[PDB]
Amino acid sequence: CPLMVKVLDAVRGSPAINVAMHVFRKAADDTWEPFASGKTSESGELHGLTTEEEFVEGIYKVEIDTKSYWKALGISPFHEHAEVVFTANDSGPRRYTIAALLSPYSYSTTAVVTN
Amino acid sequence: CPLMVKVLDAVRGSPAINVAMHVFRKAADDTWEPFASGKTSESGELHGLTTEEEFVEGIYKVEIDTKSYWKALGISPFHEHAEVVFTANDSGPRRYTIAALLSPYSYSTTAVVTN
Amino acid sequence: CPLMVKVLDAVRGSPAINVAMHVFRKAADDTWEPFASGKTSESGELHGLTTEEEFVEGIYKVEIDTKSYWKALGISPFHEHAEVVFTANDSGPRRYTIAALLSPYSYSTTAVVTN
Amino acid sequence: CPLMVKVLDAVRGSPAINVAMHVFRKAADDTWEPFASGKTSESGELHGLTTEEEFVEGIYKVEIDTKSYWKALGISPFHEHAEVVFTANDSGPRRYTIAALLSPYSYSTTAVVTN
Repeated sequence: CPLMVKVLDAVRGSPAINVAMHVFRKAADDTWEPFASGKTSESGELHGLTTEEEFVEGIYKVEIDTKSYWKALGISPFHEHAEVVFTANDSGPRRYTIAALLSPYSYSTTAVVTN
Repeated sequence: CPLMVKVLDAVRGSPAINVAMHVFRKAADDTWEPFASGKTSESGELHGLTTEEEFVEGIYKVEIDTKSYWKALGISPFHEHAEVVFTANDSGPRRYTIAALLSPYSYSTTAVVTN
Repeated sequence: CPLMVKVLDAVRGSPAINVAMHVFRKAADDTWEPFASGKTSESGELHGLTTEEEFVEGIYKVEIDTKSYWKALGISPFHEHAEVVFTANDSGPRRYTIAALLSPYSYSTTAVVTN
Repeated sequence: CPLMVKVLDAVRGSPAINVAMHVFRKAADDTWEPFASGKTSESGELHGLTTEEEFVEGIYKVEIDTKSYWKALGISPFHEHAEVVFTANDSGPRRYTIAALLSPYSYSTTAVVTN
């Protein structure tokens, strides 16, 4: 995959399953255009968001609906969502894995960029 | 201080000094209205963003310009910025400390909410 | 304060209050010698562990009893404790702040070192 | 795998490759007995540490030699190593993935416990 997202739940020690997210690409007029979306699987992963041909250099935003996830467990969380905004290489295609670790009042994100 | 932000640098083991950030409040037309801005001090903290009277219920966004911070140190980081989006004061006035821990390819953010 | 520890609770969005910890120093026979202990305050901080004169060069271990903290809240956590092992003062005296962010199945620890 | 470890580098945005670690099991006299060891692969993963039959309930310690990893990149890090101490279910076998995210002055660990 050019772009994969993995989401983990630090309260339960498990993948974060059925988490919805949307991916946007910054349009030339500096507005966010829908690009891809999906929900995580039972492994907490979302694959198949895009293809190499389609995933060109640009500024992308991944918006993860963490609030609905916590509300489903009966927890009132702090964040409205988790956002990850990045430039996809200013030097050609590459493979991006975005990981997100969720708690009700905290999240961390990392990127793994391999070849 | 109804709203304080603290930023740490996980590469150097230091406060993140002179990091710019912008705070926005979601307006009635569902656009982001600029609310406050500033830079962190030598302790990595930004105080004095707002008062109890001005900090009403609403949805707020804190945008931390992490890319300029890393670029000044010679590092091309992954994220364009770190964003924190949250509802504030929906059960009455609270005090919010937002902490952010920065690395070039990862960040964590954590909120402490006191009454 | 040559050595201070701050502990936050990522589930509740609060300082982690009344968390016990034990500090050890590696002795000449390569065993751990008990150095200092205490509990965090209502601000989640533990001050006053040592003085500049007593805090000599060496290898130190901070053991934070996170399991008792979670169990008191009804949660069976993953870790037995959180441990931080580091060399201190090997380039001369420094001030160390150790921060720990706790969730039941995850923790993060971060050091700020100032001269 | 009953027990797998994955290590990521938050400075470079990559798997942490060739990181050495040792696993210990607490002996009945409260001493740490060597149990397994290995180095991470090019994917930052270490598989094949143990088998279901051998991995019985107990207290285990994973000691990750993060200091050698950073020194190989020319960085003087804070921690001597990263330690993860846990009880392997007080209610039978299960599958454990331990993830560790490394920076020079910070690390985070999480556990994913699936069935």
